[PDB]
Amino acid sequence: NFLDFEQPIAELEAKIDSLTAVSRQDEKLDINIDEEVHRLREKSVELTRKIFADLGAWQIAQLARHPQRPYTLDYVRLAFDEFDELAGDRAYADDKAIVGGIARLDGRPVMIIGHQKGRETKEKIRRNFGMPAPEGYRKALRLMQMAERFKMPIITFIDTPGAYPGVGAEERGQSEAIARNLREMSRLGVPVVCTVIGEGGSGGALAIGVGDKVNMLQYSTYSVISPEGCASILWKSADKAPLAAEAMGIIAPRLKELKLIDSIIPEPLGGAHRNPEAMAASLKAQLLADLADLDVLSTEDLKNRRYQRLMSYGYA
Amino acid sequence: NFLDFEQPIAELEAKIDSLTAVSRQDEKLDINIDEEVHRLREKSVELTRKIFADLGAWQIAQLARHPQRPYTLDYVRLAFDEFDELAGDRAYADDKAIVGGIARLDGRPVMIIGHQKGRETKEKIRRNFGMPAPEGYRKALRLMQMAERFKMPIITFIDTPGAYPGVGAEERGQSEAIARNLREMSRLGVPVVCTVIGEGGSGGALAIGVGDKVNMLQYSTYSVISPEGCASILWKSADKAPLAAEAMGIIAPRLKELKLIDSIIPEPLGGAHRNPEAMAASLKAQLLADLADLDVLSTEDLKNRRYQRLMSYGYA
Amino acid sequence: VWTKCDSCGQVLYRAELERNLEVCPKCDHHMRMTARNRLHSLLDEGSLVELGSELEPKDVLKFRDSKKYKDRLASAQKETGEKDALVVMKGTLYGMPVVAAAFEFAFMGGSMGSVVGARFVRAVEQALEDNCPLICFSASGGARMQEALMSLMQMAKTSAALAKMQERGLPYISVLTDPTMGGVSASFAMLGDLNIAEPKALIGFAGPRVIEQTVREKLPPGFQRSEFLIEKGAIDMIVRRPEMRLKLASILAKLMNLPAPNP
Amino acid sequence: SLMQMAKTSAALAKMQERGLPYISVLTDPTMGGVSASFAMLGDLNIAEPKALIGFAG
Ligand SMILES: CC(=O)SCCNC(=O)CCNC(=O)[C@H](O)C(C)(C)COP(=O)(O)OP(=O)(O)OC[C@H]1O[C@@H](n2cnc3c(N)ncnc32)[C@H](O)[C@@H]1OP(=O)(O)O
Ligand SMILES: [Zn+2]
Repeated sequence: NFLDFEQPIAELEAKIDSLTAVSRQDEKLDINIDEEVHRLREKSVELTRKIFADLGAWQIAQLARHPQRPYTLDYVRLAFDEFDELAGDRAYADDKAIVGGIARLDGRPVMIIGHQKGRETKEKIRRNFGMPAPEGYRKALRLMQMAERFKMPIITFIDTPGAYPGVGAEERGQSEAIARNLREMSRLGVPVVCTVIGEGGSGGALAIGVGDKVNMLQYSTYSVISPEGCASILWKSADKAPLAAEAMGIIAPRLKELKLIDSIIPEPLGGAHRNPEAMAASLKAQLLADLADLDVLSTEDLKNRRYQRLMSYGYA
Repeated sequence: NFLDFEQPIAELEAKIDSLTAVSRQDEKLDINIDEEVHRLREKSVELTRKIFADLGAWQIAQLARHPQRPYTLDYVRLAFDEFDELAGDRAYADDKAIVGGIARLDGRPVMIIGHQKGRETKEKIRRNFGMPAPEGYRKALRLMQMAERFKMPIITFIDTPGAYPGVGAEERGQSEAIARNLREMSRLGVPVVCTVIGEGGSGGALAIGVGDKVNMLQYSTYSVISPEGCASILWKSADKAPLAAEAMGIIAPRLKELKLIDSIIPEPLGGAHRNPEAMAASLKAQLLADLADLDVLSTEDLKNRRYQRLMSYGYA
Repeated sequence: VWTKCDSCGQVLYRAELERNLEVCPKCDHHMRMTARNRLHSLLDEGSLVELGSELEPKDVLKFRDSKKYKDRLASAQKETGEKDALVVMKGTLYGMPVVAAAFEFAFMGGSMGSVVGARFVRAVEQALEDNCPLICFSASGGARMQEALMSLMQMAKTSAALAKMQERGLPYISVLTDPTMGGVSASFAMLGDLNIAEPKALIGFAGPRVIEQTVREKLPPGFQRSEFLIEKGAIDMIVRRPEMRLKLASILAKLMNLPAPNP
Repeated sequence: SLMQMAKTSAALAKMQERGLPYISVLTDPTMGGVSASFAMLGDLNIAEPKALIGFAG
């Protein structure tokens, strides 16, 4: 299900699939069909290149919510091996919105914490559409403490609308869970590398995003509040979301020049949905580079650098 | 409401009240009535002395459950000043069964954690009859960690039937709460003084009773399981509780000779319920004595002594 | 040589069941496994070294409820062949030195007594002096009632040993078998870094009967089972017994930064 | 604004490891990122009566 503005791209892909089926059906007209496929393949590449030349903030925000996109589990599958998933915060329940575990990154063992929106509607309602209850942030804190105990680096994926604003979730100290996560994550004695694949924000994303290195995909957003909410409160309307997205500056290049994130990971043409394998490979290379240049620093120097990075946020 | 075997004492007290009323009625016979009151007071004292000469294990257990007895709040009121009560584990709820706070012990600030059964039936059902949910042991751990942060000694009162065996309490990790309390309490860098006023055991009492100095009142019980349960499992009956109580050895002098507790605090004649003020004064003196010889030790030496004491439990 | 699975009422061939690690090949029901056999299956071949074999029950309380406690100890020792419930056996796991412990549920219900805590502390000390993971397979009905507080205080002692291990930074994986209730679930069984649990294992603090007596209602379906706990967060993961060895080896290799074990 | 939560929490961690107390008083209203950054992070969380405290409106 492509977005509204990607309909031409969808039509070309649909035509290619139809032609492939027709070619498999017959044998005496293979040459012409193959020639048309090659011509249409070149057309699709150029069309995707020209459309994406100038994308507004709202276009990027819509892309970050594309209902076909690699989530935390997909990245784990395509870039990590020997993944053992740990479930449970030990107090109330295990939140399916956050998936955590320990796996190997090119032999090196790492701890993986990130949100999981879910692919279909069943998983989407099972995982609360990637919105974690406080028992999810408590599980994340438990896993981070475990990783810091066994001298283990931590890798975090940030893809969630935000914290769940439910009655049950609010009774169990959502604010306390987020605050404890933020406080404890600045003292970890192991490097933390956080990426913002997909959509993140509202403060329920920063709860696992206080890291030594902050990365963001080219077409990913990271805001204090969803554009819809900002429009509703300030513009007094919900349809003026694109203006709010443009004004806030939720796009990766806008944040980079503010010294808020460390690097941007380029995505395959047409977004990370076209070639998830390439996106996973690029993310893995960036993670390896960040760990390579993070291990040189000592634990005390690493913590001091992290603290100084935090104190440099804002213009004051 | 005195126990079954203390009926003569109740009758004597009623007679004393009647004599007081009669004295208030008239004026020309006050001297003789006062003399009779004094004689009956001496009679009551001697009768209490002779009755308590030989009390069995079941008698002691019944005394420890007297429905008129100073609880944690009473001891705090009669031996501590400036008591500020802290409520909440920050996660699920604040358990009324455990009352915690920070107060002053002869000027010195201390942290107080203990169970509160409640006086009447309303408070008994509000406080779950002194049986704490896991959110009570989590509050206890939070308070103990706070006290250890601000170089503060910890005082614990152990008066509870045991952990609440409810469905809700079992779903929220009762075992995990108790285990975490036991593990964290052996590393505290501040002296911990634990007393076993009233009834404690089942492991939900040891969750706040791993201390440098363990004290117990003369008429208090401390067992791995209530005598009723031991009788039900082993004797195959519930009415044979006294035999189980005698066999287990749940009485303070019996436990002392096993090198399981450090000292026994003698109680006022007729139990701690007759004269709670004297009991509170004796407990305060014992606490001050225990703290006096614990402050000399360094933090590392205090922790080493605590660890070695734990490893000496049992014959193996 | 023809046993039966009670859960499904089959006629499983005994050797077939034994070579599958006491798991019914039909309904995958995890039945009783002796501590020594479990440790032999877990650890490598020819590297087993039992620890704390010099510790024996030494009843001092002279307990007598309906049978002499010494008679109970002798009967359990004759039936099971082990001095007390817990059995410690140092060994190697895929070339990785490790210390493992296993409960023996046939010894007075796997209750925790003084010798159990002493042997657990011996295992912890051995792991500490030679830095290596600790693995525990908890199968206990609670704390030994015939030892009174001398069993209750074993919770604090084992917890303190685990605290020392955590300070040193060593892993400690607690495998929760069926059943693990009472003072073992509340002291060191649920105190591990990863609380792995076997399928359909009765885990909790208080038994179902006392809970029913207090509530006087119907317990939720599948109460206190492993599958019910993992949804409540008390269990980190569920691992089948035939897959336990490799899963534990991989987990401990990842935690200790060792190379992955060869399958 | 969002990154200020991490900054304040890190400062509070620094003062906590020293042993200095930090009492947080919650007044009507204490919502949003303040409730999730340092308002709900003090050693004592004191709230005035009938104060609106939470994370989401
Ligand atoms: C307070 C404590 O910590 S001890 C209290 C007893 N335990 C509990 O309350 C928790 C669980 N309660 C139980 O009854 C069981 O452990 C359950 C629920 C797991 C049931 O498991 P079952 O298959 O029924 O095992 P069962 O209880 O029969 O145990 C087998 C044997 O161990 C004995 N046993 C088990 N735990 C203990 C113990 N703590 N002390 C003494 N004996 C014990 C039983 O008496 C029984 O002996 P028997 O068969 O010769 O009569
Ligand atoms: Zn079967």
